[PDB]
Amino acid sequence: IGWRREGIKYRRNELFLDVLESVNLLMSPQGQVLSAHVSGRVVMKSYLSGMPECKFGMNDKISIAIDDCTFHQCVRLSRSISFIPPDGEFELMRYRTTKDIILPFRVIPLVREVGRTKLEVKVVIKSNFKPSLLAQKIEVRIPTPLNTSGVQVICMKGKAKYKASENAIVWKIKRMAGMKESQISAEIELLPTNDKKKWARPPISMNFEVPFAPSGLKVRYLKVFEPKLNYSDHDVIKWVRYIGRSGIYETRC
Amino acid sequence: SWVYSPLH
Ligand code: NI
Repeated sequence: IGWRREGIKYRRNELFLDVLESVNLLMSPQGQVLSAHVSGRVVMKSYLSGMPECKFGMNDKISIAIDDCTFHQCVRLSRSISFIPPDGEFELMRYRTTKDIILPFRVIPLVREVGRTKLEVKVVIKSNFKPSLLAQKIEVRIPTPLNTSGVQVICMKGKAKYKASENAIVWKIKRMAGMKESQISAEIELLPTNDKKKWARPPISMNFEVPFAPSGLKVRYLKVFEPKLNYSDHDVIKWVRYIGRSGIYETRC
Repeated sequence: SWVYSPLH
């Protein structure tokens, strides 16, 4: 036990759990999931007196399924997850998931060519989660062709700008509740070009942040036992927060 | 990243 000293004490024994996940998605233009996984980690910040033996339980009777695991070299073999945490802040585990993942957003691209002069683009996004949860830091990136002379854009929500030097329309929305949908409409004006090879369209890209594990993971409990000191599990104050953030999250179109 | 909630 060279990761936790002997005489630690706090009146007000408190712990904070961070469940951090990025969800990666590659999706066809028709909505077929081409590829998807979640990698996550649990960070624990604990202020607990003595030498507490903790037990971390989650909804993974496998109720979600974990493909892989790494633990802080403080957790013990079996069965459940057992340990005496370092004081303060540390990483409890890294994990990976691929099954029955929740895709917070569904991106629906629509692209009509109009003569050789113009591209009409409509993109719809749908919040796929409880209506009482709020997503934020939503960003949709629509690539535009090299020979783009300019862009018109309308959107009833958020704000959108063409950035030429980046060749993308960037759409920003502050927050969006689950079970909603939003449109963006763009008209892309084209310069004459080499009629040979077409536009090899990069996928439409997305960023967002949601207050839940897209893997579906829930902390069932964290239990503290310190056989010696007056305090017990019920004296401990416990908090959790879930942040699911987009990793690579693209929809071909 | 967000505001904490009671575990239970
Ligand atoms: Ni803290």
